[PDB]
Amino acid sequence: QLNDLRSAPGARREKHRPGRGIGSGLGKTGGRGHKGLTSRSGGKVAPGFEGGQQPLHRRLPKFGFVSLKAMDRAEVRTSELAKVEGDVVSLQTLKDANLINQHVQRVKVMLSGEVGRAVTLKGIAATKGARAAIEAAGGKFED
Amino acid sequence: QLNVNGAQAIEVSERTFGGEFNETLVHQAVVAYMAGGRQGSKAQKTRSEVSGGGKKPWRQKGTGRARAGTIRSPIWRGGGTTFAAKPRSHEQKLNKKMYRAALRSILAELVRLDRLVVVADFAVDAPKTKGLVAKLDTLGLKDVLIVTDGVDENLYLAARNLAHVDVRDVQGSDPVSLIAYDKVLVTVSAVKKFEELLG
Amino acid sequence: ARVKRGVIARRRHKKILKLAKGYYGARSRVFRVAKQAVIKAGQYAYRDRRQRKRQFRALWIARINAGARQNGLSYSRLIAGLKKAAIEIDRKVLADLAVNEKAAFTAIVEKAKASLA
Amino acid sequence: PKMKTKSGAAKRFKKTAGGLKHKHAFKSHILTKMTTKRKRQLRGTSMLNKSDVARVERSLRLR
RNA sequence: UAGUGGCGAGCGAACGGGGAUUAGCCCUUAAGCUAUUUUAGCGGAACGCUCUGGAAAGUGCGGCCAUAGUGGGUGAUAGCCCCGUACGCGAAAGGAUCUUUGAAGUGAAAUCAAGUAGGACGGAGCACGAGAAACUUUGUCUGAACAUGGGGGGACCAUCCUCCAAGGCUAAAUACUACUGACUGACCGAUAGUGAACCAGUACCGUGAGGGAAAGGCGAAAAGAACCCCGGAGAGGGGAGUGAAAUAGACCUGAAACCGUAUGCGUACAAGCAGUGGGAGCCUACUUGUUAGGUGACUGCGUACCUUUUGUAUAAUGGGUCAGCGACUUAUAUUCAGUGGCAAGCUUAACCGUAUAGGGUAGGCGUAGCGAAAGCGAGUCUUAAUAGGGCGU
Repeated sequence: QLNDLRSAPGARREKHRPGRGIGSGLGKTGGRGHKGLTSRSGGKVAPGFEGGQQPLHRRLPKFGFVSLKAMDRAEVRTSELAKVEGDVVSLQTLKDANLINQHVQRVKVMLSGEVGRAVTLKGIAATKGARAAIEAAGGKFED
Repeated sequence: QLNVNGAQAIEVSERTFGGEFNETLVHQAVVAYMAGGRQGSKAQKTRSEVSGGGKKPWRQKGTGRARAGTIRSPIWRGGGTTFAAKPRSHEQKLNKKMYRAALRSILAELVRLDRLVVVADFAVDAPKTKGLVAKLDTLGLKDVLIVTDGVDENLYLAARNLAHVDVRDVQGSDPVSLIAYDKVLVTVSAVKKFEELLG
Repeated sequence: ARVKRGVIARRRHKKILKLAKGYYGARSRVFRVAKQAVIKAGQYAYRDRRQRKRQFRALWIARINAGARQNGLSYSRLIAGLKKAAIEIDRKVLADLAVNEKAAFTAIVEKAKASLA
Repeated sequence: PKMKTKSGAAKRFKKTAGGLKHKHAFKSHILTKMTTKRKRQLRGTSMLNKSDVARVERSLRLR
């Protein structure tokens, strides 16, 4: 019955309207207070502004450098090697099972759980702890 | 389980039919369908579109009247709505999986309340309205939602004039019309396709 | 959906101007004055529920005091006379017996004198 | 995406999974005064203080 | 996001993916070609008695239509009373769109490139504010190799890759609405909606450019009041007649402030936010007095409301009263809580679609961190460190 059904208790609330009455609690000011900046139309303090003291993001030194080459990096957990099909973990075999990304060339495999099935890694270079798992659990690491 | 009026118990999967009735879900699904894009075309205009109104009428100080700057202002006469509404869309987005769990939950209490009549086959012969009125007299039904997958031009040209009888496809069935239209009339083909859609 | 507020404004105005009838001149007929005289006449009716209890207690006492001097006491020695004994009678029903039932009051007063207080 | 970050605070604050890194200040251009105990204790890369978190995470558009 | 930026406020790409659409050719100048719809129409199905009423579409009681049942309007609520609603026919004659077609342009249809590339000061455009500044531009001044050459790959140089500059032509996806026509509305309903429902860009205000209002409703139908009496031979009334109704009479309803006329009770020796607590008497009703209503002699306590402020009765602000309107909204991003779906996985944006379904997993967030970076990984960075310590499990 459309005459019947209604949602759960607490799932909907009712958008308190500031500026109506005195019994409602929000009347005559709306929770702003009295005179000043944060009491007027567009009383936005700029973000990061302190009042005139020198802010944090203009006292501390620049120290970064962004290389270029982590735009081509990704890595695969050992547990996700049981998510391809065909048991040949190539470079393109990780793309069509959308496990990694497009436009990613160099891939590693690190230790994050048991593999589950014997697969042949090729084109990708695992860590030291990962290759100790794949060579024991039936897999073969070639190129 | 499901009692065909002809014979023999089609006995469907109990994953779809006979589920638990979450009605917080169903209320959200019928609200999002029913506000699905309405026609919404409200059009009030502001302070900046009204005709004229661009000079101070009576000089700041020295006149005796209160400070005014525009003839076309929300305090004045036909000056302008202060928060005018330009047209905009109304559309929730529920999910793919969330739309199906609401459809699978109204299709359980439809069975527990005996509002569901499964028949062998429903086929009219000539596009004539008084032929279909007699065929619904056999099942004993009036005000019916007819759910079938073989919507034919014999069946569609009829019941475009019947007062309370509506015919739909199995993918045109929406979560309003299964809760409206007090008794629903499905066939043994349409109970199959709910396992291809909902599982 | 434009709502026009001309019909539910009127019901709340007539509800004020009903409580404010019987008043002088412009306090009973125009609304920006008759709203002040309804709030003010509600504060007085709140204070005077307490002051009602003080204006009768001061009236009961001054009637016992007059009636008990005519027999031969004061008020203050009478109350010590009754509470030497245990008679346990309010001021409200002594000041009834002072006016109407005058012979029963004298039979009370003699017992406070016998209580010798 | 209608939320532009500030470019300065994205160059003084790298973000790791244990807060916000930042380099220490005061170490440039007059250094022949200071005692090493003070030089080697400004060489690292600290993490940010709790009073400063919700100030910077509005400058960086995280809120 | 990389960059750029008094490295401040800020401004902001590309490469690569996903879609919509699906043609390429060459010389204005060596030696050129550049068969349907539309403006007019027509047919268009199915109802009878009975009540109340001024008047039946309504109460009753039955039947019929249907590829047309939520339309309009008829003396009140109509699928069947009236106009219309689903399909076909078209059209003397024009119009346009695809074609043959006619010329010519629409144009299918040959090369190539000298004051040209580059250079030097001065400026622009490139996301790019002389910056290690590539590249395109052109105001001044200059200047090549002949496709065994050439110019590009973000100062520069060698090696590799990839394209032919100094001559032209091109449909489709795309942007817009002064003008039409259908349709539709969780749009307005005469202080709203166009400034404008009314003879509105009018009246009026200006030397001008320019500004710019107020103004809807009798009844189903004018049946819009023959005739009489007072009046200036009038205005306005009193009858009489029409009508379901003239306190519907030239106009539906008809409120508040404001002004009156009657009836009751109180006020001419009494001092103030004009009320409240007690309270005599009188009046009119009801069983006749607490059955109730209206006045209030007398008397105790009592210096309005809002805003600003350490405080206002304040001689501080504001308000002549009434009736209408008059102030925390929307969109796109993101964070925290409440309640829901699936769950080491959750979810799609454009766009397709018999179109609120379905497809679409590109992309995003997560399942692993530390480091400025290369890099290494349940650890990693600093370090001569394997010692300590930071961050992480």
